Amino acid sequence: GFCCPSHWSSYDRYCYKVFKQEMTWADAEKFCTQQHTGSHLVSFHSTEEVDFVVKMTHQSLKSTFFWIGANNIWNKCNWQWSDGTKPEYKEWHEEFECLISRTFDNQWLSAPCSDTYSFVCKFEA
Amino acid sequence: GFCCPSHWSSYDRYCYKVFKQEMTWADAEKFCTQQHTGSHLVSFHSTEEVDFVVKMTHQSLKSTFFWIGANNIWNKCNWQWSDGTKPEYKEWHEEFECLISRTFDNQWLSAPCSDTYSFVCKFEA
Amino acid sequence: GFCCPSHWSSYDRYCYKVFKQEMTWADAEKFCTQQHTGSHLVSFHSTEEVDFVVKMTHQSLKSTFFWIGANNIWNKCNWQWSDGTKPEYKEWHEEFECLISRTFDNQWLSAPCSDTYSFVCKFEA
Amino acid sequence: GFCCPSHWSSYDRYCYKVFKQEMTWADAEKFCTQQHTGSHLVSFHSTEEVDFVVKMTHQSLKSTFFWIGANNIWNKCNWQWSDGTKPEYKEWHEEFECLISRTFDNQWLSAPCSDTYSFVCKFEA
Amino acid sequence: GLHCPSDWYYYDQHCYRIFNEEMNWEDAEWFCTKQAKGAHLVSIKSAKEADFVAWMVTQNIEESFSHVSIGLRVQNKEKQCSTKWSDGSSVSYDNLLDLYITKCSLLKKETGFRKWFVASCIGKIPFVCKFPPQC
Amino acid sequence: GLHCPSDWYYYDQHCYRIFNEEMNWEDAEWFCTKQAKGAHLVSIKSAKEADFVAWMVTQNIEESFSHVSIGLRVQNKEKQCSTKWSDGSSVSYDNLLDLYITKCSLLKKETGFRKWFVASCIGKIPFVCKFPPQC
Amino acid sequence: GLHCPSDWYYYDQHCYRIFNEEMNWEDAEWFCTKQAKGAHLVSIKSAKEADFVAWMVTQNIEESFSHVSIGLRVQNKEKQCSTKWSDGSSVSYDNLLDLYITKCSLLKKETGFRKWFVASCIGKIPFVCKFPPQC
Amino acid sequence: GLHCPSDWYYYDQHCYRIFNEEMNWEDAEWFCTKQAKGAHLVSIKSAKEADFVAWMVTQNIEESFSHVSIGLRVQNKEKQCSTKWSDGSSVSYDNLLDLYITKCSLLKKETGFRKWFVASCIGKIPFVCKFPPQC
Repeated sequence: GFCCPSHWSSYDRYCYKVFKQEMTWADAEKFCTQQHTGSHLVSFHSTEEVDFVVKMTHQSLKSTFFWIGANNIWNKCNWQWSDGTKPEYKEWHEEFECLISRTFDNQWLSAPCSDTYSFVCKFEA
Repeated sequence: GFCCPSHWSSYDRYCYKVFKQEMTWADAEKFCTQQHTGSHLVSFHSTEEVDFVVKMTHQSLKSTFFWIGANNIWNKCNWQWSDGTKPEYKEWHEEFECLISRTFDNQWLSAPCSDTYSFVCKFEA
Repeated sequence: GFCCPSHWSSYDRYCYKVFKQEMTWADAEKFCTQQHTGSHLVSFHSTEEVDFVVKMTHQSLKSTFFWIGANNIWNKCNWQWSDGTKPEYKEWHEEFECLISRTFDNQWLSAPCSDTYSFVCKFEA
Repeated sequence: GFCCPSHWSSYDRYCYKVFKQEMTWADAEKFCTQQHTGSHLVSFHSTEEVDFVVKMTHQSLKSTFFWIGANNIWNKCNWQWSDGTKPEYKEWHEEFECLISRTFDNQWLSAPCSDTYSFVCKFEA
Repeated sequence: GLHCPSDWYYYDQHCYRIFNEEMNWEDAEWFCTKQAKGAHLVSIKSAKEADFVAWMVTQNIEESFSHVSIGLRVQNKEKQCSTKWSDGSSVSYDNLLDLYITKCSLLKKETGFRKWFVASCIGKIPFVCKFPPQC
Repeated sequence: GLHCPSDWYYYDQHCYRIFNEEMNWEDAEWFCTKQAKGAHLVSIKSAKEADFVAWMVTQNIEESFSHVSIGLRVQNKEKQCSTKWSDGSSVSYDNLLDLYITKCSLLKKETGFRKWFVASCIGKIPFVCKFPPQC
Repeated sequence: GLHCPSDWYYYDQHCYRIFNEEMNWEDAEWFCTKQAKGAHLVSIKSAKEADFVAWMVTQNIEESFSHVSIGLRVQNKEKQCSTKWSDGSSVSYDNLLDLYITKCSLLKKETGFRKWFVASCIGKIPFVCKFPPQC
Repeated sequence: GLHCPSDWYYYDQHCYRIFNEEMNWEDAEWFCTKQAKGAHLVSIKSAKEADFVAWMVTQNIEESFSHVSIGLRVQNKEKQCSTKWSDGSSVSYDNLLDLYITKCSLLKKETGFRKWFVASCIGKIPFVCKFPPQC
């Protein structure tokens, strides 16, 4: 395959890097896009791939939490009143949640998009 | 059927309410639209329905006249000169008439739209 | 037929009037259009009709010349160089000619559109 | 055929003229277009035609170099990296080259479009 | 008396005349029709003709009349001409009183005979006739 | 007690009632359904009805409860509702923890029962019922 | 005498010459035609050629002539070229006098031979000829 | 020596190396090709990679060379690439001298190896090679 640049790590045919500076989701994502062509917050499509990136961040990070690349997880939903109707009128507490990984497990959770975490960038070699 | 809210009265499948404050036609109509979804100056499609709303307003009103929901009754006409022509040129005294009901009869009459009457609101339950 | 208004004269199914005030072609024409619906500087489609309007203006006018309703008689032409070409480039002395009648003959001539003559108005009764 | 105006020279069915004043390519070209309808920096479609115009400019010019009518000769190229790709990203030293003739030979060369040479105008008689 | 009968006035290309006789609109329009070919209650088709008609009526109306019928009338067959109510539903039932049905039209002394007023077709008033004489 | 059962309130055209009993969202919605024809967890369809519901809950909630279920719920079958990752690839694998799946909704005492908050469907809280009485 | 006959002037790519002989427009244009292949009354196709022609005529016209025919002429067969009257009706009858039919064109001394003037085709004046010599 | 051979530099995902040997463009490009799978004269595909290449060349070029071939070349088969003359006619004949045909490209010491310059393909200069190592 192609090789990853210095200071990034390879797994399958992608390149990954931990960044320690803590940023909002949106900032982490944008910053990822400026480290390298093709680059974004990491996304995951296998257990094996979460384990790889969890090992990498555990070995390098002091916080235990890091952004991965999915935003607004509950804004995006099709919400519906149980009487079967769709809410024309709304008064939602405004909230934005974003996906987060942990460094001691494969499992994910969320945080407000506005909070501040270390993150992992990824792109196809 | 559905029920009418408190302080409005039911007949057939509609909800009615007398309002005493005196307003222009246009104002009465707009105000009706803000009391309830679906609401407007009353309209009538039966004798039985005029009688109901006349009883209701007689029992509650001190004026004898109230707006119902039709405007501009003579502006809307197709007027024509008896020599068969349509008036290109016009000099009408400007006038706007609006339908009005009485509280001691089923019969209607009109008033200038700019005058000031008590009115009845109506909507489908 | 229909009759002509007071102070205008009839011939065939039209109404004619002499006006003495002296105006440019364009002004005469515009003024004609404001005397009556349908009205314009006279136009002619028969000898009999020129004779009628010449009698009328002779009997009433002191100048011998009056505008009739055709303008720009040489601007409108298809002009062409004898070598067969059409003038892209031009330097015409600017000139506007307009048709004029005489009160002692049926024949017409022209004058600059900017000059000042008495004129005849005409419209269909 | 048609004849060339005074002070221009004929060959085949065209008219040519040397101008001594020294101008940029773009200026020479524009100036050519104002000497005569149809006029531009000379172009050449035969050896015989270069020889004619070289004789004419040799006999009349003191510089040895003159603009002929082709610009931007390397901007116009389809350039490609040897790995087969087309340069999205570029950092070309900006350069504009224009064709030039010599007065002691048929052969051409180039110069920056911004430099300053005597030139030859040409048009179809 | 050149283009119009006696007591008619000639203006632009029509003859006119106010009749000081009290009649409802359709009796008036029929009466006009009997006066001459093409006659009708007046029609008023520009500011200059409104001017001429108001003057003429000013000068010939009997002092104790002050309304004059003209020839404009509603064509609609319904009682009044709103076909919809403000809630969007249709006017298919209608209990408007004859007294308030005002489908004819008139001029008023109190305004120099100059604007047009809606009126009951059953009122009995003077009226103006109009027709085009022939040449 | 005219349009609603005892302990229900009548507002605009529906009956309402907070049950001070702790239940998860679907047990609550099923419980509501058993109270009357067409009943469900509340739905709140305008600012005036949000107002009325917040007042009602303020006045009847037991002092030691402070969250109330309402009837809005996510329909999507996936764990959370982003179907794409920011690199454009699709969310086809997903390891989000049950604890962080918040597909139901609720009102909070600490905000006057006025905005709507996402919540876990497995929490056990009081809830409001709504239904339309018949006439 | 290189591209043109004696007494002709060479300018841009054509030969020219004013004839001081009095002729009407078509006799002039036919006379021009007899002088050489492709000759005609002058045509003047830009400001530079108007300039050259005015100079040439200034320098060769006989002192007692002051009008010169050029080659522009109306093609229309009607007397004058308005096909409509201002009321929209068509000009199908037309009693304009020959004297006022001005379908030819000319240059005037009193303006430096520089603008073009409409003229009667029957006037007898000097004229300029133009043709393209061959090489 | 991890991803590239000895004397090659590793940058982003490719190996590079300036050869201080004098060669014309196509001999250079063929020489590059023989060094490794997919190798070619350098291509420079962003400002960061221009930066890295200029530094590398600054640090390894022999002091008496100052031009370096890169991999951009004109594809057109004609002598130069104007296909039209300014009068609109086509360039179908063309007597431009080999010496002035500049269809290759190069970097210059006198500008920090940073912009790209057109050059004769027949000059003999040092050159930079580029290839992607495998993992």
